[PDB]
Amino acid sequence: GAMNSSNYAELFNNDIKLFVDDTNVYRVTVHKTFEGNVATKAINGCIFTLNPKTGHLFLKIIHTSVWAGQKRLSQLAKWKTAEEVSALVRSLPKEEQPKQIIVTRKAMLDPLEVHMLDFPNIAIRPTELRLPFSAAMSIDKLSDVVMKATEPQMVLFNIYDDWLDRISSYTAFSRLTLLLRALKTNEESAKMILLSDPTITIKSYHLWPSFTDEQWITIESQMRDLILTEYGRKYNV
Amino acid sequence: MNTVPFTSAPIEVTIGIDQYSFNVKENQPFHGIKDIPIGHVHVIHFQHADNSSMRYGYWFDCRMGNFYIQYDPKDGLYKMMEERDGAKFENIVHNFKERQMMVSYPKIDEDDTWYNLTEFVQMDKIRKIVRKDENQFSYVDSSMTTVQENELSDPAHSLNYTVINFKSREAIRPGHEMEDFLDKSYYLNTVMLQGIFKNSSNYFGELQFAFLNAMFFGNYGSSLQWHAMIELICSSATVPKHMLDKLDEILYYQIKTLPEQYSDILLNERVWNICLYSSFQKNSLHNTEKIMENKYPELL
Ligand SMILES: CSc1ncccc1C(=O)N1CCCC1
Ligand SMILES: CSc1ncccc1C(=O)N1CCCC1
Repeated sequence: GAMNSSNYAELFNNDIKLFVDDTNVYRVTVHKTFEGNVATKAINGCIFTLNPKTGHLFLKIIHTSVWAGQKRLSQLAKWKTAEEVSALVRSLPKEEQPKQIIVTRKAMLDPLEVHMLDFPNIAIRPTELRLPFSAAMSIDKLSDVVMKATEPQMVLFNIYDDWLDRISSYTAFSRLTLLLRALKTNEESAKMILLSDPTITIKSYHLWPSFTDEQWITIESQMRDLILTEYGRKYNV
Repeated sequence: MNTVPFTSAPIEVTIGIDQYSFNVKENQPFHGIKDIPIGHVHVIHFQHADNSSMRYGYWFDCRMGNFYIQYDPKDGLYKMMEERDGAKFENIVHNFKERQMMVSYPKIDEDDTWYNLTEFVQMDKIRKIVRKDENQFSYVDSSMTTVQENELSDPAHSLNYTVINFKSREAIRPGHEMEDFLDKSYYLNTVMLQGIFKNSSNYFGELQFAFLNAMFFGNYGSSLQWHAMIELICSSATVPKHMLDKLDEILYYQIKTLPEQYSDILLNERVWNICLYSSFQKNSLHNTEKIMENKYPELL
């Protein structure tokens, strides 16, 4: 059924699964019109579809043209997400198709269930975890490819870089969620932490800097401090 | 006017005939029900006094044969039987009427309630939902499960209602997923009406039969089917005007007849609030919405 803290380790077993986050599919800026009314202008978005065991990220870029002439866009966005995830599953060989798809928001259950009726053996699951995947657009190379897109496009990344050569997928997911939680709570500071040392660079084929094991410990501690810091600033603690 | 004689009443039982009911005491001189209106299906139903578990009954149409009730002390229930000897039957009834051993179907002349509850219900369609082809009447009880309930266990004893699943490949056209899920008109009009039921009368007949089973036998599966058929219409943006007007009348009389004190075991809060207040047809069921709001405003 639902994915929570009791069954957290199931994410890293050998049953293929994907997380789907739709919080960046339909993105707008709100502005005033010449007549003093309010209107929205859509900007490019993305579906965040992640294998938490391997780090494989299927980033489907949602170009603003898909909204043209459509109504009820927040509702359409959930069905467009489900359509694209179903299309991705069908494009994969049988032995690469997921056994489970975990949606980060419960409003995705029915749209994805309906689009996946042809796959009765794939379980569609919600989660009780509050995952920080909305902050994926705070990763500079991901935000860049989304904003530059002139047409629908799928881009493939490994969101763990080469971490799995040295750590397990449990630890890698934990690092990822800590980095994203920090970028979500204070993006400026988080990015300051990650780039304050010009001698540590981001390889052209990576998303995050090339920290040593010891440097990741320092980074991870600085990120917890930031999260705790912001928690205190927020709540006056 | 037709008659269903009883051989005897050896166990204390509450007997229903359509929307009426009366108590018969153990070994009371009861020998049946007379003056049953011709032209309608009817249901005669039972709840034993010593075990209100297993309420059960029989759907029948006196035009299709001569039927009587006889208690079976081995299987412990009142059974419907057909008498093939016409002159034997007429002679039996006449003696029981002369001795005034029968209750009279107590129909008030102003009253169209039973017609309005069974307008589209036909014996031939009942007998396809309830499969027991050697009899002209159909047994139903509180525990019988629907085909849908069994997919999700004895098939000879099932209620074969038409399966209605909103998240099923039958309900959803490849490539129209959002369209078909949010507006169920394709499923209602093409799949169900044109395809399975053939016409709205047959659809309403199954809807009305499901309600009556749910209310008279406390059959949960029948209650699920009834709600499912309502929701399918209310959740369709394109419904013929005559179907909406007839549905409003059908539901009005069903809600009017429901025992006030069973609205907790016979009415689904989600379906009714959705149907009356959120659905495409939220404004098309004026009679049903008014009686619901005045009779069961808690549920809403
Ligand atoms: C009409 S459903 C019914 N009626 C009488 C006795 C029991 C039930 C039953 O199984 N129920 C399950 C949920 C609501 C009631
Ligand atoms: C006629 S609805 C019905 N009938 C029998 C067993 C379950 C249901 C039911 O409520 N369902 C909800 C989704 C699909 C099944």
